[PDB]
Amino acid sequence: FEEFNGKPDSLFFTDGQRRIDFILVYEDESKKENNKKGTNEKQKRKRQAYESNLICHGLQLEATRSVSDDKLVFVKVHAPWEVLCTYAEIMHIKYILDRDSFFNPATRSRIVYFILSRVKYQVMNNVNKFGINRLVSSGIYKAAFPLHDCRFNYESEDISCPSERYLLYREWAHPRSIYKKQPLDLIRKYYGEKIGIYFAWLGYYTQMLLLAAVVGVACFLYGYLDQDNCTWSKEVCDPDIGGQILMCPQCDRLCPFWRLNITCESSKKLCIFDSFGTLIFAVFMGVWVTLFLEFWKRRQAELEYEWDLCASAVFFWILLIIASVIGIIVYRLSVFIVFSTTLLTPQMATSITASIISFIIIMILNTIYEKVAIMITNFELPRTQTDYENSLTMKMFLFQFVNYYSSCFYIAFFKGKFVGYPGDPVYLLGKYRSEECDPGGCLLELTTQLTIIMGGKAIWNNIQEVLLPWVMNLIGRYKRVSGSEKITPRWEQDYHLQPMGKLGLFYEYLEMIIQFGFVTLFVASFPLAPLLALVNNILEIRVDAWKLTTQFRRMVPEKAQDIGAWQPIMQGIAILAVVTNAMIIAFTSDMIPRLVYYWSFSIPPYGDHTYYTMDGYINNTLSVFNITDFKNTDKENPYIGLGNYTLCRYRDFRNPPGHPQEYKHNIYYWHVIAAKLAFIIVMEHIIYSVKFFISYAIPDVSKITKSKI
Amino acid sequence: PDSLFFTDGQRRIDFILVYEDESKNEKQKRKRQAYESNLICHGLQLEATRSVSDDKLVFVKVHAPWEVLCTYALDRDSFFNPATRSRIVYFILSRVKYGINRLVSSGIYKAAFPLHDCRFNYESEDISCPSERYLLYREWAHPRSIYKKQPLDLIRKYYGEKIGIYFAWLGYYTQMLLLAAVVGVACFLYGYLDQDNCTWSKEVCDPDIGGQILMCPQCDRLCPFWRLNITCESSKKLCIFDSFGTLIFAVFMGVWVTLFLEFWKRRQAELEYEWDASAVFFWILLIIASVIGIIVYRLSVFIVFSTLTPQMATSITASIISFIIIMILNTIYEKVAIMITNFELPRTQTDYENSLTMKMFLFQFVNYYSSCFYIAFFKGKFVGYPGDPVYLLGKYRSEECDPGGCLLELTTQLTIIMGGKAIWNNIQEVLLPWVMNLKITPRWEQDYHLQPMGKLGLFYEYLEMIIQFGFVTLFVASFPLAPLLALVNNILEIRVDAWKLTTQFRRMVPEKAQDIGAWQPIMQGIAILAVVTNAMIIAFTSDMIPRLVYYWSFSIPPYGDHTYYTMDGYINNTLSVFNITDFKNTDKENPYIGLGNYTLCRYRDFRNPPGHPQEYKHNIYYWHVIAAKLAFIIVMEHIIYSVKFFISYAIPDVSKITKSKIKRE
Ligand SMILES: O=C(Nc1ccc([N+](=O)[O-])cc1Cl)c1cc(Cl)ccc1O
Ligand SMILES: *[C@@H]1O[C@H](CO)[C@@H](O)[C@H](O)[C@H]1NC(C)=O
Ligand SMILES: *[C@@H]1O[C@H](CO)[C@@H](O)[C@H](O)[C@H]1NC(C)=O
Ligand SMILES: *[C@@H]1O[C@H](CO)[C@@H](O)[C@H](O)[C@H]1NC(C)=O
Ligand SMILES: [Ca+2]
Ligand SMILES: [Ca+2]
Ligand SMILES: [Ca+2]
Repeated sequence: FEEFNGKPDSLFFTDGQRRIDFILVYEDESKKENNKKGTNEKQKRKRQAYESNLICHGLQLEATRSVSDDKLVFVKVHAPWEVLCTYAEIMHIKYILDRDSFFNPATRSRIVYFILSRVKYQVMNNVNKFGINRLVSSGIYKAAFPLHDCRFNYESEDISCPSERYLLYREWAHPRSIYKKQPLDLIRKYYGEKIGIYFAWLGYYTQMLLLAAVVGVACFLYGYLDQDNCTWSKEVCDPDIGGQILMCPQCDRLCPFWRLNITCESSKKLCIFDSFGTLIFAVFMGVWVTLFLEFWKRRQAELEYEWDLCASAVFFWILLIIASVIGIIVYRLSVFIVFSTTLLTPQMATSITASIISFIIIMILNTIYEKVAIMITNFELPRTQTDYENSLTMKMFLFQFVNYYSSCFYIAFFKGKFVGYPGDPVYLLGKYRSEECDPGGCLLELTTQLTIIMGGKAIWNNIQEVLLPWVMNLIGRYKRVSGSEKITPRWEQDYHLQPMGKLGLFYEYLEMIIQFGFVTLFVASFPLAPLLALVNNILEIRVDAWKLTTQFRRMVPEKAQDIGAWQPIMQGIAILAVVTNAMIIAFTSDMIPRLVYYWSFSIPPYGDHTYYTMDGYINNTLSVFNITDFKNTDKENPYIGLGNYTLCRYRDFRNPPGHPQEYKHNIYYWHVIAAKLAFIIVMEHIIYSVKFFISYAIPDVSKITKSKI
Repeated sequence: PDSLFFTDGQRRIDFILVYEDESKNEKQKRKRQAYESNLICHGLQLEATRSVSDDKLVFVKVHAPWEVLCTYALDRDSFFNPATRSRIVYFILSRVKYGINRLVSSGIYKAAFPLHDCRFNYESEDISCPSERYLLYREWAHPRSIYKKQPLDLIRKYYGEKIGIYFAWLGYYTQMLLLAAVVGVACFLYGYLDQDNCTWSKEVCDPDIGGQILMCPQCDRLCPFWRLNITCESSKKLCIFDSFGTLIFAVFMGVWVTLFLEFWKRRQAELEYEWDASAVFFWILLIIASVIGIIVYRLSVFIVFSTLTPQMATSITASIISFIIIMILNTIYEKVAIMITNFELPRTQTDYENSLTMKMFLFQFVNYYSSCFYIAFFKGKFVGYPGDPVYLLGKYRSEECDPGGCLLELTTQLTIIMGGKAIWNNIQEVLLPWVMNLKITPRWEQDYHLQPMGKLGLFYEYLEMIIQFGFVTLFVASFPLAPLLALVNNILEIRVDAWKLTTQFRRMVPEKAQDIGAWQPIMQGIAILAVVTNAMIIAFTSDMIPRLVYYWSFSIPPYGDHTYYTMDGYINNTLSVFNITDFKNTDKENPYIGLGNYTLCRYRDFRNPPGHPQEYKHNIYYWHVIAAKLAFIIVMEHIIYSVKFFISYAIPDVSKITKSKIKRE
C-alpha cells in the first residue's frame, strides 16, 4: 500500500529509517481468475491470516505495486528493537554503537526467517499447518528473500551504505584477483557460516593440493629425466630385439601377426609413468591424506572459536549395482565401435576417442542418476530435513562414485587379467572374447581414461556453472522487451535473480568430493592429478564466488561448524585409497615382474648374466604358443590359411610347447604373484601404521586455542 | 560394645585417625598437636579412645555435623548414603593442608580409613543396622552363592561406582565368554569326531608310509635318522586343533569381538544416561625384556631336551620352567616400571596412573607373549637345506619343527601359561583357607588391625583381566578351548575378588568414572592386532594351506597321478629329498658320514630334489603355497574388517529407547 519513492538503491522503507529485512511477493488478486474461485479465495484468506499474525507478533509491513507489471506486489518486513532482542535472548544468540553495528543484516535476516517459519496462519479440522515452504508450495507466495546491499558492478548510491557486494566483486570474485587470499571474514559477515566454511575448506584443500602437486611434479620430473636407463623400452624399440619378437594376435580374425616394435612410444610413456617415483608418490600420498585430514580438523577448530524400510535400501543398493553393470558395458561397447570404425599414433587416437565417448556417456548419465536418487529418497519419509539431506548425500555419493570409478576399476583390475592362452581362449558366456592389454599393460590406458575424465568433468561443470544462471537471466530479461529502460528499485530486480534452490552447496561439495576421489584413489598411475586439482580449484573458487554474487539471490544465513556428512566419506575414501593404490601397483603395473627378473631371474641359476642386470627381460619373460596346438573343434579356420609364420608370443607366464606341463603357470608366475601379494600386505601395514602414528602424535587441536585459555 | 556411633550419642562415624603416643623426638608430638588443633578449629568434631590392646596406640575418631557438611557441599541421615558422606568427608580432609597422605607417610598418622557396617561372618548386634555387609557377603561373596546374580545396585551403594562398573564389566565379559566357549567346544568336538577321516595322520601311523620315510637328523650331530611313524600319535592329536573348525572359530571370534565391543558400549551408555625424552629408554627396556624372554625359553627347552611320553613330557616341563621364570621376571618388571614412571614426576595422579598402566601393560605383553610369538613365527621358518644350514649368529643353530608343525606344542605352551598363572595367582591371593578348611574390641580397632589395598589393587585386577583377554583373543586359532578356560576363571574370579574385598581389605572411598578407564583403547588395539595375528598363525604355523594346495592342484594328472581330487600321497609327495654325499658345500665336518648303508633322507621343506638343475632350491610347490598363504591373509583381513565396519555402522549404538525418552522429556 505504498508507491516507489524514487531512490533506486534504497535499502529502507519510504520513511528512510526502518531497514528492510525480507521481501514477501505475491500475485495480485485482481487478476483474471480461472478454474475455481474457491482456491483463489482460500489462498487469499490464508495470506491475510498470515500477515495479520505476523503484524500481531510485532513486525511492520509495507507493500507497493510493481513498476512494470500491474500484478506483482511486494510486501516488506521490519523488526524493531524489542522483538529482535527478545528473539535473540530466546535462541541463545551468542560496546554497542547502533543498529548497523552489533546486529549485522545477516543475523537480522536469520531472526526474521525464524519468526516467519515459526508462525502459524490457519488451523482446520483440528490440524496445525505452519512452515513457509507450505505457502510457496501451495502457490500463496511466489518467493521470499532478503536484499543485497547494491549492484555487484557499480557502487551503492547511498553514502552511508558500505556496499559490501562491490568489495566482494572487486577483491574476492572476478578473475582479476586470481591470486589474492579471499577475505573469509567478509564472506562470513555477508553470506553466513555455511558459505565461509565451504570457502575456507576449498582454500585449505587447494593449498594441500599445491603441496601434493609439487611433490608429484618432482616425481614426474625424476621419471622423465631418467629415460635412457629404462632398458626394457630400449629393447622394445630396438629392431633387433623388439622387432624380432612376433607378438600373437589378440582378437580372433581381425588381428594379424604383429611385432613388438610398434609400441615404442607407449613403452617410453610407460617408462615415464611406471618408475619408482610413482611408488614414492603413492607412499607420500598415503601420509598426505592423513596430514590433510588432521590439519583440516585443526582448522575446523580455529574456525569454531574464531567464529562461534530396508526395501528402499536393498532397492537403491541394487540401483547402484545395475548402474555399475551398465557403465562397464557402455565403456566396452564404445571401445569396440571406435575400433571397428578405425580405418598422433592410431593407438593413442583410438584410446583418446574411446575415453571421450565414455566421458560423454557418463556426463549424460549423471543427471539421470541424480533424478533417480531424488525419486528414491522422496519415496522414503525423512524424519527431518537433516536426515533427508544426509540420505541424499549417501545415495548420490555412491551413484557418482560407481559412475567414473567403475569406469576406471575395470581397466585396473578386470582388463586382461583373466584371459587364457590362445589355445583355450576364455569366453564369458559365448563369443564374448576377453580383450587383453599390450606387453606394456593397461597402466597408460587407465592414466588416459583418468585424465580425460577429470578434465572433461572440470570443464563441463565450470561451463555449466557460469552459463545456466546467465542464460536464465538473459531469457527472463528477454521476456520483458517492453522499452521500460528506467530506474527501478532493488527488490523487483532481485526477484529476477535465480532462487538458489534449497540444496545449496550440495553440488559443489559433491564435485569436490569426486575430485578428491580421483586425486587420492588412482594416484599410483597418474602423479600429475594433484596439479589438475590445483588448477581446477583455483578456477573454482572464483567461479563459485562469481555465480553466487551475481546470478543468485541472497541465501538466508544458516550456520554450521562442520562441512556436513561428507567428512565420513572423506575418511572412507582415505581408507580405501591405500588398498586401491596397493592393488594398482601390484597388478596394473609391471614393476613387480621387473624387480623379480632383476633380482632372481637375471642370474646363472635362471638367467645367463654373471651379475644382476635388467637386460633380457622382454625376451626371457614373454611366452611361446605353437600355432598347431589350437584346441576346440569349432572355428578351426580363423587364420590357419596364412601360414606366414608358425610361433606367436603372448603376455603371460606359461610353460612353452613340449615340457611335461604344456601351458601351465610356471615358477616365474608364482614368484611374481607371491611378490605382488607380499608388496600389497607390506605397503598396507606400513602405511596404516604410519597413519596411526601421525594421527596419534598430532594433538588434533590448535595450539593457540589452548594457549588463549 | 561394638558400637558404630559415639558412646551414648547420636552421630555416625566416617573416618578414624590413629596415632602412636610419644610416651612409648618431640617433633612428632608437636606435629600431632598442631594437626589436631588445626583440625578441631577447622570445625570438625573429634574424640580420642585408647586402644584396648595397647595403651600407647591411642585411636582418635571424627564425625560430620550436618550443618558443616551441607555448607561445604523421611529421615535426615537417609537422604545421603553413608558412602556419599564418607566421600564428602574425604574430600574435605584432602582440601586441608597441615594432605592426609603426607601426614600418613611422615608418621603423623598411622592410618586413615572409614569403617564397615558390621562383621561379615555374623549379623550386626544392633537391630537398627541394615547389616548390608552380612547380606552382601552371604549372597554375593561366599562361594555357596556362585550361581546367583550380581546385585550391582547394592554393590555400588555400599562401595562406589568404580567397584560396580568393574564388576559389571567382569560379569558381561563372562556372559559373552559363555557364547565364545560354547562355540569353541562345538568346533573342538566337530574336529574330534573326524579323527577316522584324517587321512594324513592315518598315513603317518601306517608303517608302509610313515616307517619307510627316513627323516634326516632334525637336531645337530645327535638325533640320527628318525623314521616318521613314531610321531603319528602326535599327528592324531594335532589333527583336532588344525581342522577347518579352527578356521570357522577364528572367523566367528572376529565378529564376536565386534559384538563384545559394541554391546559393551551400549552398556556404558545406558549406565551413564541412567545415572548422573626418556621414552627411547623405556623402549630399549622393552626390547631387552622380549629378547630375555625368548632366550630363557630357548635355554629351558635346550636343557630339558639334553637329558609319546618323552617329547610331551619335555614340552610340558619346558612350559613350566618358562612360566616360572616369567612369573619371577614379572616382579622385576613391575618394580622397574614403577621406578621409571616415578622418575618422570607427573603433576597429578590420573596422568601417573595412565603412564604406569601403559608401560605395565607393554611389559606384561612382551613378557607373556614373546615366547608364543617366537614359537609361532620365528621357529623353524628360515632354516635352509641340511647341506647349508643357517647360522645367523654363529654356532647358534635355529631349531625346526616336526612335519606336522609346532602348533600343538604352541597350544601346550598357551594352556600351561594360562592355567598355571591363574591357579597360582588365585591361591596366592586367597584360596589357601578354603582348601585348608576342607576378646571383644571396637570396630575401629578391628579395621586398624586390617591392611589396605595400596592404591593399585584395581589396576592389578584390570591388568590380569586384560592379559587373559589377550590370551583368549590373540591365539584363538591355535587353542579354541581358551574361552572355556576364561569362562571358568572369571566365574571363580568374581567370587574370589568379592570375598577378598569384603573380608581382607579395608573400606575404600567411593569414586565415579564415566568409563572403565584407559583400557578400552587397549581392547581395540588388541582386536586389531588379533585379527592379523590369527591370520598369520593360520597361514604359517598351521599346514592347512599346503595340504589344501596339494588337494586342489597336485592330486591331478598334470602334477600327480590320482584320477580325482584327494589327499592320498600328500606326505610322500610333499617331503623333499637330500643326498648325503652333499653333506656340506662348506667342505667341513659332517655328521651324516657312515651310519650304515643309508645314502639319502627326507626333510620338511619344499625344495627341489638332488639331480634337478636347480637342486636344493625352492620349487614351484613352495611358491604356490606362499601365494596361497598371502592371498588367504589378504582375503581374511579384508573380509573381517569389512564385516566389522558393517556391523558397527548397522548397530545404532542405542536401545531405541533414548529417542522415546527425548520425545517424552
Ligand atoms: O596427460 C598426458 N600427458 C601430459 C599431461 C600434462 C603435461 N604437462 O606438462 O602439463 C605433460 C604431459 Cl606429457 C598423457 C600421457 C600419456 Cl603417456 C598418454 C596420454 C596423455 O594424454
Ligand atoms: C614304525 O615302523 C617300523 C617299521 O616299519 C616299526 O617296526 C615301528 O614299530 C613303527 N612304529 C610304531 C610306533 O609302531
Ligand atoms: C614316494 O616319493 C618318492 C620320491 O621319488 C618316489 O620314488 C616313490 O615312488 C613314492 N612312493 C611310492 C609308493 O611310489
Ligand atoms: C649323491 O651324490 C653323489 C655324487 O657323486 C652320487 O654319486 C650319488 O649317487 C648321489 N646319491 C644318490 C642316491 O643318487
Ligand atoms: Ca567445477
Ligand atoms: Ca584377582
Ligand atoms: Ca555402531
